Amino acid sequence: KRIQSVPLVIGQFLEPIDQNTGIVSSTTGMSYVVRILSTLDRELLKPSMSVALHRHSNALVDILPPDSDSSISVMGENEKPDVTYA
Amino acid sequence: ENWDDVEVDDDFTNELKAELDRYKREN
Amino acid sequence: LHHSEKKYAEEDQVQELLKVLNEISKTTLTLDPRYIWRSLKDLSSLRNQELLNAETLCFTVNVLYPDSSSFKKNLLKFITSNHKSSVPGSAELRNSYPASFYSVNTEKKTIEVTAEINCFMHLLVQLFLWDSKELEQLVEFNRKVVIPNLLCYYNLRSLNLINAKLWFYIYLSHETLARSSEEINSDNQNIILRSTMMKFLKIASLKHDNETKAMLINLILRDFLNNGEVDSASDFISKLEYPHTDVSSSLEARYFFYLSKINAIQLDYSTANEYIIAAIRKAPHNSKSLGFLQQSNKLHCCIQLLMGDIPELSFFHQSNMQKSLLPYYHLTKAVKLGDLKKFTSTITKYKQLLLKDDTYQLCVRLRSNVIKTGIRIISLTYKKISLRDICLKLNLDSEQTVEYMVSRAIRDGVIEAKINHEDGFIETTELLNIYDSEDPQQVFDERIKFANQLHDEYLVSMRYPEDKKTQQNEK
Amino acid sequence: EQKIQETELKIRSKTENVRRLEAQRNALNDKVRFIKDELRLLQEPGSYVGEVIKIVSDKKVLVKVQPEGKYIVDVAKDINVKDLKASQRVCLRSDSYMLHKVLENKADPLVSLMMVEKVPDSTYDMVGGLTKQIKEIKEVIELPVKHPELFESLGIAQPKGVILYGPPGTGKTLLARAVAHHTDCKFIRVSGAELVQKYIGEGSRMVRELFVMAREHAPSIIFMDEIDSIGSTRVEGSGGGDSEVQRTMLELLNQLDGFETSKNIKIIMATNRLDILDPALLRPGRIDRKIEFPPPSVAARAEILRIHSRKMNLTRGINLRKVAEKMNGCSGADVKGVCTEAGMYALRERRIHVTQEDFELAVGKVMNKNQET
Amino acid sequence: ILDKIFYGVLDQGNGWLYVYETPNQDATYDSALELVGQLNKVVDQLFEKAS
Amino acid sequence: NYEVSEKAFLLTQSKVSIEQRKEAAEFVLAKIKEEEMAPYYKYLCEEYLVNNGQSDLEHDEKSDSLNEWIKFDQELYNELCKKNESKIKELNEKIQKLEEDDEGELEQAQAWINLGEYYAQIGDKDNAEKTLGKSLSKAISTGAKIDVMLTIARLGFFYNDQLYVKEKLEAVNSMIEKGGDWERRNRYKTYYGIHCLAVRNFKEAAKLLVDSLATFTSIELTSYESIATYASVTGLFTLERTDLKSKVIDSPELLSLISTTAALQSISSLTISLYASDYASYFPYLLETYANVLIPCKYLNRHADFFVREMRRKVYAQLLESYKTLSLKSMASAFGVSVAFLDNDLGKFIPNKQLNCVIDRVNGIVETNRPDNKNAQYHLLVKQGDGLLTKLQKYGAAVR
Repeated sequence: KRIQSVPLVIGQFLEPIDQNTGIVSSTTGMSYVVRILSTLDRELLKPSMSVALHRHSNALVDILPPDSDSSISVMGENEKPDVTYA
Repeated sequence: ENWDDVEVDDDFTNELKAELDRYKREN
Repeated sequence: LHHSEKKYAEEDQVQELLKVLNEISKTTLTLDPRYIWRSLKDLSSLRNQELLNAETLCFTVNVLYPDSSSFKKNLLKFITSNHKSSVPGSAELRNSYPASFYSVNTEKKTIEVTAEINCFMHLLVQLFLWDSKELEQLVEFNRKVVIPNLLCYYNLRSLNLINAKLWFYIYLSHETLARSSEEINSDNQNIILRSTMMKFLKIASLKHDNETKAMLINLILRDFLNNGEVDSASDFISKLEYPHTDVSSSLEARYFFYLSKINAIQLDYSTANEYIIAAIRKAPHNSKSLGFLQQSNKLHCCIQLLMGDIPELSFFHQSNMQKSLLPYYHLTKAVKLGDLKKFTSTITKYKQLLLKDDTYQLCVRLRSNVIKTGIRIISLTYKKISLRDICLKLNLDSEQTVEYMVSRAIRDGVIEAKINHEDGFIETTELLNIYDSEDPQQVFDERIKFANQLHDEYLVSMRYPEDKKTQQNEK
Repeated sequence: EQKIQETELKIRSKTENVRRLEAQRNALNDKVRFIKDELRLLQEPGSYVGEVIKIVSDKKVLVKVQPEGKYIVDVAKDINVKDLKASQRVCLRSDSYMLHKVLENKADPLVSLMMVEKVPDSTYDMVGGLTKQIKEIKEVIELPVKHPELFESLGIAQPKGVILYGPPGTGKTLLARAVAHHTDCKFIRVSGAELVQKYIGEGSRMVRELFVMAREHAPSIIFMDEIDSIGSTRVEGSGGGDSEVQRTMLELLNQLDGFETSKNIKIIMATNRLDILDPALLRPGRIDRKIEFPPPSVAARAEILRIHSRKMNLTRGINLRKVAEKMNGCSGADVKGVCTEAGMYALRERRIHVTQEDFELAVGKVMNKNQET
Repeated sequence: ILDKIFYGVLDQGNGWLYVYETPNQDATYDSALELVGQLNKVVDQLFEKAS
Repeated sequence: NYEVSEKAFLLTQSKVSIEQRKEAAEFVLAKIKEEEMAPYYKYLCEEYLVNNGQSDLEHDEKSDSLNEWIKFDQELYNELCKKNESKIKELNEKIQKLEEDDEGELEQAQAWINLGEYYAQIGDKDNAEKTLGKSLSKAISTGAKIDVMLTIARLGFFYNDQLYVKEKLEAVNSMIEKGGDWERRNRYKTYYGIHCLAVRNFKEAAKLLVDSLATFTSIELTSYESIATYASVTGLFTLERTDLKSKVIDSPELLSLISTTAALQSISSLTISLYASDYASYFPYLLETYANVLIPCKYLNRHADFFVREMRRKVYAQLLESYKTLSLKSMASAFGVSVAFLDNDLGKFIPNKQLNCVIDRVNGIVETNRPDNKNAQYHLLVKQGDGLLTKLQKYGAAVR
């Protein structure tokens, strides 16, 4: 419960150091060393991906998907079209 | 693997079924 | 020529003796010499043929002989001794060393080395007797010696593993003498053999030796089946003194084989069917165990036929031993079809082969199972069937005869049907639909503990070696 | 005396029951050390990354901070202040604003398609098949990069840059990974689109990242995009895109030999013409060689068809030389389609193998298929 | 019925009919398919690496 | 060489007409002059006895036969030495000159391969593998790899060997694995299912026969109608009614096999009667399938009664699934059988645990037994406990 709970923030993973130790980059512009999740070690840890962190304690939470949604260069996506095939 | 390979039957070969063709016309 | 032959084998005999000598002196290592003694039986048997018999002559001269001077001469007397440097004291390998059994302190009787030397001396004597197949006077003479000597000595935890293998040679050499020739001295000699087993079994129960009690019970249960006394075997197996922990798999398979034959004549095959399966699983598949696998596989087919169930034909086919399983194959087909003349002619020709394993008496009960199985085949396939329809198939006697045979199997719940005399046809009472009942649940609760049975016998075995692993210094 | 001995035998039996305590104690200590490591790591003040600049006689070292700026901290007890050199990556705690630990020294800036890999999966059997193709790669690439003592013994400089020539459809993009795979060298893909941004300072430092990365990673192979005109990946530069950054990019290309003086750096470039880029690239340190891919001649294209026939499924009686004579000037891109279309008819035949009759219909199709539009 | 179109069975003797639901079972024994696969391979590696 | 073994197979057991052996004797007499059949020609009387096996003029002199053309004469004795000198001795000296002059490498390997085919013409299996053994070391591509398998494949059809053949085919595929076309792959697949017909592996023989194409013809090893019979007939006994609809009765290939050769009458007469649920005429189709197809074929004589009886078990099983019960007059009468013969058919099917049903006498109602809620969680689930209990403690009880 102390790893995640309610508070969560967005961050970008950069390079690890030790087990449950890694260097990331947050959205505030200041990089901090967080605690990698016990599940993520090597094969499950991607070299560079946007992840989730903790507000204060700054601990790794979850790996966020590479969302392309932004305010510039928006590419539309249709989910379950209703058009009948053929 | 039980009651299968070597015991076989020693019936149902020829003479038993050969008569069955005559029974169709006897009804 | 002959001098170099005597010193070569004795050096190898002392080399194997010094290994187990220093291990029993410090604390208790006795688990380690038990593994060495397993290969000692095979390495000595091959060595006995080479370098003639003279390896055991100079070994007695090396150490001190409490009883063993006249025993070698008596063993060499039957073979028409050829004397070459046979005067005692010719070969001295001691030369005053601590591991050599220093002579001055030994001859002055200030220290006792006889404990480990004498008990080890009787082991090498019994090996040459079974190898050379020496019988008659040499069998009884050595029996009068070892047994009184074991009662005088106090066997520690390590010492109880010495004579544990000697009890097998006492019973084996006596049975080979009885089957060779029968006399009044053979029956009276087995009386003392049965008396000695009961006296030492109480002593072995106090020391709690796993291999000793495993060897005795296997030899004691076999004597009960030879005389055909159930009351002696029934009370003996009720104590359950046989340890299942450290006993070898070969000694376990022999234990489950005896329980299958005991419960066979007691008309309870539910437990006996599991004992014959456990005897095969615990027995190795190698060639030296083929003698046990040959007899155990012949008993499994006899237990099934007496239950009403018919064993699979692939057992008589894919196996490589089917040459000896041919007599039991004809009994398989005769029970199915219910032919009365086929069963009578089957046991007549093969009666000579059934006399060796004493399974011909069990074939007498198979005469009834031929009809009992044929009724089960027609009752399961045909629910409502008339009274005279059965007599036309199996060629029975009359309608009153088949009416009594069907009512016999419903006692134990075999056929599970009813006989209606008013309507005149037999109807099967099994509608299945037992999925909603609690009968499958009784087996479910048992299989929960069956998985946990291997759990408590395993986790303990992980830390068992780890002690000596972590105590030794690692690089 | 047997009453004491028999009673003592129970102690030896219960001794093996003590062994169960060691299994539970070791399993318990694993949980104690786990939670003990948690409490220390629950509260993390955080630490950023910084580079050592210079040292001061006051036993305090200057460390440059990217988001903030140069700031002087206090060295730790296990970290030497004199051993810290320029451009040294170290760890600085954000709470006390002091030196924390020392990291490994390597170049790892923002990576968009810049990731340096090792032995990518490719082989000379797939995209190969020409004698001059492999022969030109060996002397121009394998000799200087793998054995630099060959050119140093002759007193001559080793080749660095190279330009590829040939008809469209070469397929050198997949061959670039085969070069680094068989030579045991690292592959580097350079994309000019991701190295150019509108923010102030991005048009310079992002190219400087490639300039600094090539110093420590020099024993590798660099592959550049956006300049390739030869038909593998066809860009042919950008009119407005390369009209500015070219001064901050192509200038640092020659600085490797002149300033960095680093060897074993192979710059793989390709184009059919020099127009938008620097006309002076032909000078050494930028373009050291010109390799021309031989056109798919009769002998060259015949061995290309034998390449696909190994991975594909062909029947007996198929003449691989006769099929190559039925087509005209099919490059590596056209041969794959004739083989792909040959397998298309096999799907309509409900056959796992491509019959010889499918090749006759594949030649008369793909040749007329590529001609349309 | 053999084509799995209509689910049901008739009665020839009395001329009656019976009700037959489409699902014949649940997923139970499928869980044992993964256990039998591991016990026929890993267990073989348990004895080989130990011996 | 399979054309000789296929026709001469009728000389073993013929319960219908002698002319089947006389017509097949023309192929034996015609092919023996071109290629020497002596190992198989003598193997005719040494394989099966008490039919044609008692007629020999060489080993044991007796005459009992329905065909008198299997006896030796002075013509085959002279041609035995002529084929050995012309096809071997003449061509062995030419290859011997190539080994002394040291001309090429692979060309010398192909010389022993081409010469090795002449040993199959004279019927020498010992020197056939010896010539290929010298060219085996020089073999690289599939040209010389398959030719070695060809001689091994002849051991199965010509010499009637189901053991040493399939063992060598698995070793050649493990050496150089390519597969070429479907016909080169069927030699590692279709023939594998043929050897499984002898040991009676049930579906294991028909696994690779269904996926095999109907265009496979090896000539000397096998013919077009030979694979057409083994693929279509065996696939009917294996695949259940679910797979019979989308594979057997409807196929782009199998339908062309029985349409070209009308002597099959298997995938048509049997499948249509099972699809139309008419079992009155389905029974006599088994006789034409057993007598005119199963018996004359070589590898289809291994099972014998295991063919029709399995269909006699499955023919009623389809009727039991479509009705909760059954009438006696519609089964033991309308289907052409009788009361006593139907009771003997289904009498041994139930106790073998292959199917489950209920039979009545007074009412004469055949009721179908259904698992209902039992299915695989009743027996198989309970059996799974002891199934994995023994194998789990087998290696655990021995420790190290």
